[PDB]
Order: sequence, then structure tokens, then C-alpha cells
Amino acid sequence: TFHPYYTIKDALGLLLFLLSLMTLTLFSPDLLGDPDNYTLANPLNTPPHIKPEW
Amino acid sequence: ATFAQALQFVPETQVSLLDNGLRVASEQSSQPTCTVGVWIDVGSRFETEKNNGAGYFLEHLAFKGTKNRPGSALEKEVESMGAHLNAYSTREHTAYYIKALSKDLPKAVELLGDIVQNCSLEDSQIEKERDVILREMQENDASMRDVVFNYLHATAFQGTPLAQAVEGPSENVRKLSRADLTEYLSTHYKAPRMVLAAAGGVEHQQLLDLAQKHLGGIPWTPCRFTGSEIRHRDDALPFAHVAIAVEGPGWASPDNVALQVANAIIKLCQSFQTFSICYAETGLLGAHFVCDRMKIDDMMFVLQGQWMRLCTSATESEVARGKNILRNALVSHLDGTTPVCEDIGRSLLTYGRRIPLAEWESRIAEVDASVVREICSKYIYDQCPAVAGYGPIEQLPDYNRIRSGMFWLRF
Repeated sequence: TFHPYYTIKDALGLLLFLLSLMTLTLFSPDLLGDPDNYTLANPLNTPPHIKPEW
Repeated sequence: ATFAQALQFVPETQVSLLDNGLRVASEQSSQPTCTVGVWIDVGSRFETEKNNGAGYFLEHLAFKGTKNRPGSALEKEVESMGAHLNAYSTREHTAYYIKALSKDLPKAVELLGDIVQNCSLEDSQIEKERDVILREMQENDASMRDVVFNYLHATAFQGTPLAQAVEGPSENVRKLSRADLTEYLSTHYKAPRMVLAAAGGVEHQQLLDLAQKHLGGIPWTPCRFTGSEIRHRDDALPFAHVAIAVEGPGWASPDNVALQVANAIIKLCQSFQTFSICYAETGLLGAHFVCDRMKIDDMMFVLQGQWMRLCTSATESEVARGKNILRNALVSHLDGTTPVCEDIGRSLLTYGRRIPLAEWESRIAEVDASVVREICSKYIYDQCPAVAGYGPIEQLPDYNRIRSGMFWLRF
């Protein structure tokens, strides 16, 4: 039965996922980001290193 | 007249103590027949792993020969007297009794002595009993209710010597030598660990004289409940058997009566029964039900819901009905010479005295709905249970589900 075993196993998974997410947003919020996205869009100049998200 | 007056009408059971320690008890009556027996406070609980089947084997070969007369002679005398010689062995008690005519009271008593004091353990008879018991274990394997209860005891008590079966393992009975049986007899069958109890048309003085004559030569001189589970899956079996129990108080506990009332208070199940197996310091209170493969979960839910309702919401009408049921069962059980004789022997073995029916009625009258719910919460609510299931056991909820069902989130 999934109720008494995988519910807590998933809850633990949720706790670990929230750990990772909160450490990613609270200590290195821009680790997985691109600084060039903090400049207002300029249709007359493409940034030198235009790349999509990871 | 009234129920109380009728209880007062019941004759008392005279009890006397012999020099060696044997406790002779009797209950005089006007019946023309009697049942005289010896109850020994020895059972499977007192047997180590080396001699787990010793008591059962002795029960087998006790009627197959004594020193004074061969087994054929003993059986022939019993048959000629018209009496019935019977025996039983539990995990805590042993008993050899004779249901005979009143005028045959002397000989029968003498017979019991020959069965107890000087038992002839013939080697050929011992091998014959070995073969018979090896057959009998396989025969008993068919009966799945007893298998379930053995599983329940084994899983509930485990390391305790109370978990081994009365019969004993096949390897144990195969290797159980004569010297082991003699040592078991020497260390166990001795007064004052024995009670000679008779009922029916017997005078206590006559019984005392016979006991001194034939039973005076007898020599003068941590249980732990583990809430585990066992499930033996066998889908070929038609119906599934389930027995779920929780720790119960021993013989010496006032809560037994309230638990009896609660069990009496307790249809998806084809056959559903409630048991209150009591021991010295422990006990199993629970239910045994037979089920279809597809209905085990619903029956377990219903039983646990009844348990929770009793533990939390026990109304007065249901408790009164349970008390009346318990009174009727108590009075009806003690009908006949054999039941009252067995009650005398067992009560002297476990409680002491004889706990007369008037005290039983007063104790039942004390029981109240508040008392019922309090004691049920004390013993049943939020307790780790012991479960035993005999296949087809697949829909039976996992132990965590059962344990969770042992309590209510609403409460």
C-alpha cells in the first residue's frame, strides 16, 4: 500500500527538494542565471554571448 | 428466586491440604455420577527447547501403562467400570480426569494415582507414541484455526518460553528420550503443584481419604509481549484465517471481567469470534475471523472500529447487554460434573480458592460503561498488536496499517 510507506518516503523527498531549492534561492540566487538578462532588452545590439537557459 | 439467591444456592467447594501439599477439593451434589481429576500446574511454558514436547508425550503415554498394571489392564478396567478417562494439556496446565459413576469413586481415584505417581514408560510404547505423534502433527496441520493460534502465540511471545507450541517441534519429539520424560516427571509432577478435584456425587471426606491412600506417596518437595506479525500465504486454501491480539492481564487481575464484558459486547465475516486467553502474568485479548480473499480489509476495519468505539464511546445499554451475556455464559458453562470439576481444578491452580459465583456476579455488577471504556483504553487503545494470518493472506493490511488502525485521529 502506498499510504504508510511511500507517502513518508516522498515527504522526505519533498523535504530534500525544498532544501535544495531554498539553498539555491537564499544563498546563490543567481547561480543558474545570466547577468546579461538584467539589462533592458535592446533590439539594436545582440549581446556577445547570447545563450539559452541551461 | 432471584439471580443472586440462585447463586447463593450453589454449594461451596470444600478444600483440604494434605501433608505432602496436595490440595484436595470437592463440590458435593445429588448427581449419581462424578468426575475426579488431577490438575498439574505444569505446561509448555515450563519446558525448555530440549523438551518442548515432553508434557504432550507424557499425556499420550500416561494411559498406555502404569507400573502396577499394564496399559491394556488399565484401559480394560476403565472400560469395565463404564468410566471415561480423558486428559488435556495447555501451555500452562495439565489434567487427567475420569468421568465415572459415584459408586466407582474409590477405584477411579486409585487409578489417577497409578497414572501420576508410578507411570510406566515402556520403550516400545515410547516408540509407538513417537510414530503416533509424528502422524498426529501432520494431521493437525490441516486444521488452520489451531495453526493460526499457534502462529499468534509464537509471534506474540517469541523469546518467551510461552511461545513454543504444546506439541513441540518434529525434531524435538523425534529426539525426546525416555530419560528426558522421567526427568520432566520428577521435576514437575510433585505436590503441592497438583490438585485433586472432584464434583458431582462425591463426599469431600471420602475424596480426602482416597487422596491420602493413593496420592500421599507423591514427594513432599520474564514473559514479554512483542507486537510482531506472521503471515503464511497459501492461495490454494479456500478462506483466509486471521487472529489479531493485544497484551492482556494475567489470571490475577480485576480487569479480566471488564475485558470479558467488552468482548461480549463485540456480518462481513463468515465466522468471527473474540478471545480473551488468560495466562499467569500475560494474556492475549483479540479476535479470530475467517474471511474471503477479497474481504479481509473490511473485516479488519470493522473489528478495529468496534474496538475503538468501545475504547472511546461505550454506552450504558451495550455494557448492560455485555454483562448479561457474561453472566449467562458463566452460569451455563458450569453445567455438568466435568465443567465444574475443571473449574475447581483450574481456579485452584490459577486464582486460588474457588471464586464462587456470588463474587463473580458482584464483580460484574461493579462493571460500568465508564469502567469498560477506561479499561479498554488501558489495554486496547494505541497498543502494538500481534497478528497471525494463514493464507490466502494478501488483502490483509500491512502491519503499519493495522497499527495505525489501532487508534483514532478524531479522538
